Amino acid sequence: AGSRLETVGSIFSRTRDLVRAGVLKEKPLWFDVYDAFPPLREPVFQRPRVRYGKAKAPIQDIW
Amino acid sequence: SFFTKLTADELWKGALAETGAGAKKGRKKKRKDLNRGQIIGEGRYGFLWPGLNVPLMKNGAVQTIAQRSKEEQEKVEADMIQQREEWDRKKKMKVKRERGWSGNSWGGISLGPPDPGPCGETYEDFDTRILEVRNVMTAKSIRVLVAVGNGKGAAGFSIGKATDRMDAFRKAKNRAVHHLHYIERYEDHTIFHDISLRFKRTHIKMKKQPKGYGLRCHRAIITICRLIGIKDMYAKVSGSINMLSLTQGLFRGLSRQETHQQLADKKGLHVVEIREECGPLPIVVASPRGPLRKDPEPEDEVPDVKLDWEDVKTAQGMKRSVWSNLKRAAT
Amino acid sequence: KNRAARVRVSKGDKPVTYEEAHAPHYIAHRKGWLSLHTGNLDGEDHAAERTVEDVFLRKFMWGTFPGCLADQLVLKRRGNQLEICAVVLRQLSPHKYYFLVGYSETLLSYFYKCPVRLHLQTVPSKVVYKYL
Amino acid sequence: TEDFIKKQIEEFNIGKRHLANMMGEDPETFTQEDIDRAIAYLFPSGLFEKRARPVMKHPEQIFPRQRAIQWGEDGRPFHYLFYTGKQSYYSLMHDVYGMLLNLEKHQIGSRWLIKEELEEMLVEKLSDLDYMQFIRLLEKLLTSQCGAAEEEFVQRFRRSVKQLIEPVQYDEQGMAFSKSEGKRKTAKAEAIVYKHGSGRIKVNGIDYQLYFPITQDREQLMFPFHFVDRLGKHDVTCTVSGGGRSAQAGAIRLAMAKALCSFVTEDEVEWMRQAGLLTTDPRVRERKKPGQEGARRKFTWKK
RNA sequence: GGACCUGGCGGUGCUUCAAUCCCUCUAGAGGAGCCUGUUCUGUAAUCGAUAAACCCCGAUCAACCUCACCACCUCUUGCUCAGCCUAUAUACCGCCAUCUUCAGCAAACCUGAUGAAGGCUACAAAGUAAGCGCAAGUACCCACGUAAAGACGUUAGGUCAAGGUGUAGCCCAUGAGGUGGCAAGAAAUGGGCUACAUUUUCUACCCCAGAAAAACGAUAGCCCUUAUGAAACUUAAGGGUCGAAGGUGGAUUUAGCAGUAAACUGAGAGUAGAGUGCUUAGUUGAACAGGGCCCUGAAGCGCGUACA
Ligand SMILES: [Mg+2]
Repeated sequence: AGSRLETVGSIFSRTRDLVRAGVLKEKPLWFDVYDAFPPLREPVFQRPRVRYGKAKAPIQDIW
Repeated sequence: SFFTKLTADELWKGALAETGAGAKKGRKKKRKDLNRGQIIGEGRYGFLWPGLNVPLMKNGAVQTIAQRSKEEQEKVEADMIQQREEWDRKKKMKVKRERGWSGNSWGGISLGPPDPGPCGETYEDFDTRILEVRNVMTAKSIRVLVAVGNGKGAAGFSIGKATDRMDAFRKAKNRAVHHLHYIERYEDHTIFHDISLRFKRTHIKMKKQPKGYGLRCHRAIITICRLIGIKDMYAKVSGSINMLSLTQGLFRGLSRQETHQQLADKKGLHVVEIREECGPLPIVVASPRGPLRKDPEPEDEVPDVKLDWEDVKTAQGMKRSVWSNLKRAAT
Repeated sequence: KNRAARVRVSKGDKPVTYEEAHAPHYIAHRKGWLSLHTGNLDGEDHAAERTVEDVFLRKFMWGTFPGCLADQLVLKRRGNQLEICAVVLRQLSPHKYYFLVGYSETLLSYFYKCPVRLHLQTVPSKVVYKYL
Repeated sequence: TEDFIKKQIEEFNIGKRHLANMMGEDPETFTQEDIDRAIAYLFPSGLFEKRARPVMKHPEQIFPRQRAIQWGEDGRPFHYLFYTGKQSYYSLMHDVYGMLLNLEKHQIGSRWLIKEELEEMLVEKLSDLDYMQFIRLLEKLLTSQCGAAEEEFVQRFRRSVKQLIEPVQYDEQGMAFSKSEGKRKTAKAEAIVYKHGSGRIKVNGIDYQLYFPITQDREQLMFPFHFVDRLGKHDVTCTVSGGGRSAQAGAIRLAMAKALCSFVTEDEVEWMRQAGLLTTDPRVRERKKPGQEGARRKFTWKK
């Protein structure tokens, strides 16, 4: 029953929202572990964009 | 001749002639089960065979062979005719459709709850509303757009394709139930803030509204809002009104909207609400989970928000659309 | 295209039984005979009368048990006896079943001048062998 | 499920005991073959297909393994490669890869089993490319100096690809001879060839030249003995029946060749078999088909 | 009006192809006679079948019957709780044909920023697919071949005269019964049989011979008799008679890849009888099998048309 919209929010966000809605009968196995130890960045989908203007890659060379 | 008679199933097959060269490309009759009301052991002679069409015993006594009187058999025949005609009349009579957006349109018609899921999953709480039906070269099929919603924020939409309309509906709803969003709702009756979005070439401008304001939106938006669980909102659709684009953009905006709690946490401040009905009383709707900022936050003297010309015109009263605010049925 | 004794494919919602699902060419390979007598054997006689009896009995039973027979009727002719085996639904009352059984037994026996027995096997529903 | 299979096992054991009691056979020593015989007798069925007939076997043989669910009660699949979808196939591939690694570190008789054979072995549904991959890996395993410990495993996938010498009987007078038989078209022939003889060949009690007034049939009779260069060294009595003249000649020739096998060396027998003397002819008349004049002669195509 | 997606079409060429498109091997049809079906004429006087996919077809078969036709006569609740072989196969069931000498048809599921739409890469990149069909399995003598099978659709294909049936109409007649009858040939054509011969004719025999040889060649015609049957010019069979056309055949063209073609001989279905028709058994039993694509059709490479 989990929402299959991977481009909307994260797995945690969608599962939490559905549980709050009550559509999800019970929290999946990993939800508690994710909540306790979330990753440094929420796994939200994001389409890569190609730099066009004067913006440059901030990766500095090593010397 | 007895040996020439055929079974009722074959007779009805031949009579209906569903399969045929004409029926191949569309270049009516009803299968009336003549054995429905018949009772075994009943004949025009009205013979009461013990143990078959009458009770075997009587007051503890075995019944014997008897024949109904002429008048009794006539009454039985009349009653059978009455039952047959009542059944035929009840079959003929029809219950009017739960009309949709229009008499001859599929828009808005409710398809009922989605089919139950295999692994003990049920969806009786989800209402399903059609939004669009189209025809679509075959050596023609039907495409459908439907939406489903639990009425408590969890709503989704899907497309279906099938040679048969009913199959298309089934596919569309069974697929929608797997594509649910969760539209956060303010006080469980309206969106959190005004939303202005453009999807493809369809502009959607949705405005929060106080309770009782009702849904003043494009009828498709009304259907979607009812499914989601939004009771009060205003919505203006501009540009191309392609139904699929409208639905997709509406869901995109509603899902992307931002909650008061999220805003409070982001900006590290109390979110305070002011109501005309409550005068100067400040209502702390949401507060940040983290420490609250001691910084009074910038007092932006003049905002840079991109105002809507139509909104400004309406506010200033220059708007005089005869169609705006026309009284309409409860939505 | 062969239209003979075959169930045409459909959307998959058409349940069908063993006999209806097997076509004639498979006869004597996957499905046996619904009537077992010695008339057609080599050097025997009365094939026509056996056929007439089979047709009459089948029509008789079909008309006697409307919407009750869940499978075709198997006829066996041992010696001079006759055995009609049927698969019937558990929809008609047992008393009616027994009365019809006895009546048909006696009437057919008197009609054809030979003992007859009817053997009913009851099922909750017609045995689906596949869906077409 | 496993509990269902266990219940079927118990039921089959009880039915086996019932059958043993019914046939009076000791249930303890009652075997599967005995069960087979008894069931065949007790349920006489005349179906041509061995599958369409009744059966009462062990549930193991009866039921299809149906891949055994693959996940226990907990729901954890048993096979580590389960999620591939071809767990047994990929397990075999992994094993062959490991054997190839081990062999790499250390350093007209048969063929490969067909793809259907391999599919049955793995109780799995493969593809042509899967079979090609497996067979090529196996071939590499051959070429990699596969020792006994590896050749034993390989032979699990290999498939392997002589005329019977009849006994030399003796007459009442003690003269040795060999009897044989052969059939051609509709003819049958029984030939007795004597170890020693002056080339006399009596057919149906008749001299061969008289009985076969055609030099072609005479040549057919002479062919085997000429081939083995034993003309005039054997006396032959041939009883033939049925069919036309050429069929009779062929049947007698086959019978004589088979009978002479017993008297000619094994290399001679092999040479005859290679030539075709000792190979029964499968060419038989093909039945006329309805709607066409001959076995292949389609009626004159109307227009 | 703009930008896109799909289906259709060529009188579209290159490359692959096919008892298999043309040649290649064999045997034949068309040329003569006869059997037989069909069309036109005729008839007071038969329905359907109708390019492949009609044309010894429904018919495993017509002297009456069959029979549904014509002529005449007769009957009226009629064998049938009547009937109708009268229309409607362009309503159907039932049974089939054609591709099919195919292999695809497919429900139900799962990318295009959820548009029409799409779903391929094996050193694999979003497809899985139940089921149906081929296949597999089965009969015959193998594991071969032939049978059998052969899905979805194609031609409003046929069949209302197997029977059932929607629909249409008749009921003193479009229903029912009895007696008699054509079933023919200007002319064409389909299929089959018999020949034109010397590898033949003929006997014996069933393959070691003697005659015939311009005679070969009608199962046709005529007469007679026999079998069937109530009835024989009607059918079949036997004898005599007659010895005709013809001398390997035009447009052209059919079939076959091996126990096959070809030739020959038996048996069975059906009837009282009735085929050169059909079905089936067996015997002797080969030749080519390699080239190409103008012609047919099937593909890929693709090209260019264009409307839905
Ligand atoms: Mg209306």
